Amino acid sequence: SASAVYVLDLKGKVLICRNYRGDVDMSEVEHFMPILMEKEEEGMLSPILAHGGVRFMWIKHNNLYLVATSKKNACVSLVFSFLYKVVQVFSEYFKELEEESIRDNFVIIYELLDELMDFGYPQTTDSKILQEYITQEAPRPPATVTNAVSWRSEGIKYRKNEVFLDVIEAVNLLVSANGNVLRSEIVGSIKMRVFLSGMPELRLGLNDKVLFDNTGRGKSKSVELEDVKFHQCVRLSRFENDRTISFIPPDGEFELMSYRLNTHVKPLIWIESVIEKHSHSRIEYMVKAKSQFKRRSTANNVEIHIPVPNDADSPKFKTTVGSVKWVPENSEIVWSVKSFPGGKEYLMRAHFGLPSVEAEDKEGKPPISVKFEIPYFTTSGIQVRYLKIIEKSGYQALPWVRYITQNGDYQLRTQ
Amino acid sequence: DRKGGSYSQAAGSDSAQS
Amino acid sequence: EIFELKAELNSDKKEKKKEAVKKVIASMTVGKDVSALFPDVVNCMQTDNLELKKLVYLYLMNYAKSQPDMAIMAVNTFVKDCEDPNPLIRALAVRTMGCIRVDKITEYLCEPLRKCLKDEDPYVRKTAAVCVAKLHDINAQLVEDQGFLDTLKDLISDSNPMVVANAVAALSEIAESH
Amino acid sequence: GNIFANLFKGLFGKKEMRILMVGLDAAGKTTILYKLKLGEIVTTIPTIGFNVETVEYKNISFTVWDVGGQDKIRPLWRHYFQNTQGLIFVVDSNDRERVNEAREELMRMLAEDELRDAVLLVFANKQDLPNAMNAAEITDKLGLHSLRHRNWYIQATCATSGDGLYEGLDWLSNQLRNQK
Amino acid sequence: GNIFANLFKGLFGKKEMRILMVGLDAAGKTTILYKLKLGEIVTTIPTIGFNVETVEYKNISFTVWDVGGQDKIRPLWRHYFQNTQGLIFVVDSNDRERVNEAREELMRMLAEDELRDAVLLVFANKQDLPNAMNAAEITDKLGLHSLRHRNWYIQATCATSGDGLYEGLDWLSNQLRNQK
Ligand SMILES: Nc1nc2c(ncn2[C@@H]2O[C@H](COP(=O)(O)OP(=O)(O)OP(=O)(O)O)[C@@H](O)[C@H]2O)c(=O)[nH]1
Ligand SMILES: Nc1nc2c(ncn2[C@@H]2O[C@H](COP(=O)(O)OP(=O)(O)OP(=O)(O)O)[C@@H](O)[C@H]2O)c(=O)[nH]1
Ligand SMILES: [Mg+2]
Ligand SMILES: [Mg+2]
Repeated sequence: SASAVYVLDLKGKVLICRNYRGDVDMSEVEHFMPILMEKEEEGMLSPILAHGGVRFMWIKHNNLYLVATSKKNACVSLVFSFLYKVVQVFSEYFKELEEESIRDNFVIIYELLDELMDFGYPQTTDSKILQEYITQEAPRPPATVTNAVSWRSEGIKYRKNEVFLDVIEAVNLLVSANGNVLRSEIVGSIKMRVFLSGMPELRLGLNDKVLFDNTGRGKSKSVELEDVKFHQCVRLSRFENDRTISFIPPDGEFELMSYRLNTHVKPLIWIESVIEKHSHSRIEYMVKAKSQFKRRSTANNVEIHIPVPNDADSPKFKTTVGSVKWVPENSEIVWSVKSFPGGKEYLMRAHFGLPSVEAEDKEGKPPISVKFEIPYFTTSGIQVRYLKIIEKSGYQALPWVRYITQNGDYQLRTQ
Repeated sequence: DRKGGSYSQAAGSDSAQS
Repeated sequence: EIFELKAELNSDKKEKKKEAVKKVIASMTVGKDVSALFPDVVNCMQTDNLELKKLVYLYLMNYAKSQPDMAIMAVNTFVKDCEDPNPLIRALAVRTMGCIRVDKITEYLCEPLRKCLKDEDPYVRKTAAVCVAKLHDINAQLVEDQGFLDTLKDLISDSNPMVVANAVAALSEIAESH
Repeated sequence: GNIFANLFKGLFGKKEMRILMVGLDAAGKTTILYKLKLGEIVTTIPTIGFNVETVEYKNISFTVWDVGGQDKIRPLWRHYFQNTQGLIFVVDSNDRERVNEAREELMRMLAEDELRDAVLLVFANKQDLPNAMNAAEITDKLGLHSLRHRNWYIQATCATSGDGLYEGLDWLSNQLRNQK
Repeated sequence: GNIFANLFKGLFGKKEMRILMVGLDAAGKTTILYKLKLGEIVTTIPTIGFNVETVEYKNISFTVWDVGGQDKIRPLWRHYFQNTQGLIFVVDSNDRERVNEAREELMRMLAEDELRDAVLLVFANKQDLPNAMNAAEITDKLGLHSLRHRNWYIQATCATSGDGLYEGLDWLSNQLRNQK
């Protein structure tokens, strides 16, 4: 129940404001900047502010914080969802999120803001559907918004029917400084770029453990996805009944399902690092990386971030494979490896100086983060079984899908 | 080709499950 | 500046009228109190181009409480726009009518709201459902007298699931303050 | 400078002109405007705001701005006095009690120094009932001959029939245009 | 003679074929025909007469003649047996008492010597309730294997969903067309 959604700037200037209910005066935005400064300077800064009887709940974007005023006990989750939808719509319409487009695309921005939410209740949020009613360069609204199918515009015709899938894996490992991994979860990401003619009803079928058990094939490699988050086009009832993944794919790239299950296997990369930091004299980095992944897979663009001293200077790197560069902006040693064959072992011996005078305050121990991304590797073992592309007219589809394995929250706790 | 794994064609359904 | 803008807005050329409307919108968005020119933009209201109509409606909504007396010259335009064949124009007019924070203007808008309550267009139905809730929030007594509760109750039992959801949300908001 | 383009435009017709539509509420103003623009008796609710339209006749685009006769809208006619070239007043002979009010309003509107180039245009509206007077009794009652430096023309038009509209348009064109 | 035109027509597709739509009343025949032609579940009143439509798929114009299951219209199916090339029967597994009547009607229609080239086409209609049987229990009850010199194919289609319609169309095309 937001009262007025406004877009601010980095200097406190409101780039654009659009009141929806008017229950909050527009002058209350002036106290938002001082309130945010006080909260940040006292550690009380939060995404949801409070200017007396009016709360300013908003998030910070690339260049501005979208503050949406509210007065009643409105759904903060609803406000956050509306803000996320607005950010996605702006990103779809404008390739960049900065003040350069706010002051240049106001004509279409105002129309989009007026059409998106009325009286604090959003009604239309599909960027592809919204692009047919509001343009920056007006006919009747499309029937898709009024119709039940608001994610598949009718009348789409293409020369070919090719759908590109992307099974993106995120290897997140929370390894403590003692050497034990605490948070080791892998979240699947099935992003598909459907480009066909018409409104096909996709019939997704994979090697799920639950599906195999129900059908009686619970003996082969089946993915035990703890959480499966279907998209809007996917029918929740069909999945709830017999794990039937039936949905109408949209035109473009979108996320259909997002698997998320815990991981109990060995890490793909094992890093053994040592810290021979002398007391204001020198420092040693005996870092050894062991690739526990399969030898048939190669981790393209391996970036193991090793946090070096903040005041360290005159560093020397004695490694084996991969480019080692120290970034003063990040204050860490970037163990950059182009191609890392599975089972490879890289040994590094760091040596950097340190000032004699001790630092005034402690800087902490940032964790070591690996940026390995090995494509064509399905760690979870989940394989797509079939994709029932059915169209009323009748056509032969050519679906495609690729599996990409990367490291997510794969950080290693420092000692 | 494409970085991150070459795209592979997908099936239509579980032919072995009827 | 102000005189030049007024002269441009009082011209018969649509090319200069669009530029003047854009400049007025930018000045208000740039932080310029353009409420003194609200009566001047009132004359350039009934326009065939939808691009200028949206800007005029936004300026009137943002310049409604500041000059309620000068807003008495828009009821006829809203009534005329409430019957446009294009569903988008009708929806925009309904949204602007409910966004106008005028006590003496909501009284004359009861008839257009009643006409648009049974609109066949789902977008028009949603716009009417939002406008009824806005009028009830602005004036509960006027909404109760207009008897829009019965129409809202039957809205949930009609087609257009988006319109049904909008009507349910409006009814929940009305009952929340009830 | 060169005025070849202006001469070429005038060879086939370039002048458009303007017009105003004022009068009391329920005086046939909206119906008269609908008949002039469309050609049918369109039934409309009282003009809460105003109506703006244009008439294309004799190669002149006669833009008409209908103004209601509401009490709160009577003093709002000064907004249309800016950038206005014509003025047409529609009389209501079927309202004996409102005749004095209409005459007073016409005198008040004609007592403005900014509205001086707008010639008088008296329209005999409601020319369908036996109680309507002639084209001189109404003028004599209103004293249209006492308007110094004012070019007034009395024309009677029947809302149901539409007779005399062509004559009024021709008279307005002859007053506005001083060419062949 | 020359058959160059026929070969040219066949190079891009010339065969169209025909089809029939028979079954008991309220058996999903009209809804099935609407889904095949349009692709939506259209609600229609009981078929007092008959429905004739065509389906364009795989370069073959599958003309479908829907026939109701009325008692007075059951003996009227002999009119459609003339100049008929296909025959599709829609079963009603949700009517246990009407299953025997449907089987008797199918036997009576299949006991005609003129309707011999029309292959059997069993459609498992009403595939949305738990009371519906499998694709073999209905066939076993109807004894479709006892039809000598009859090419029958059992296909289950859900009226609400529409699954299996493509498979049935492909099977019908493969039975009618004996080419690549
Ligand atoms: N039947 C009939 N009615 C007429 C005639 N002339 C004028 N009227 C009355 O005049 C009214 C015309 O109103 P509109 O056409 O809406 O325009 P208006 O005269 O400006 O009235 P307002 O909108 O209230 O200012 C009608 O309601 C009629 O009752 C006529 O010749 N015949
Ligand atoms: N809800 C639902 N009803 C079905 C389904 N399949 C068949 N029906 C019933 O079957 C009837 C179909 O009737 P029609 O579409 O008009 O055509 P028909 O089957 O030939 O019926 P008649 O016209 O009487 O001969 C509907 O009225 C439904 O009640 C289904 O899958 N879901
Ligand atoms: Mg009128
Ligand atoms: Mg039927």
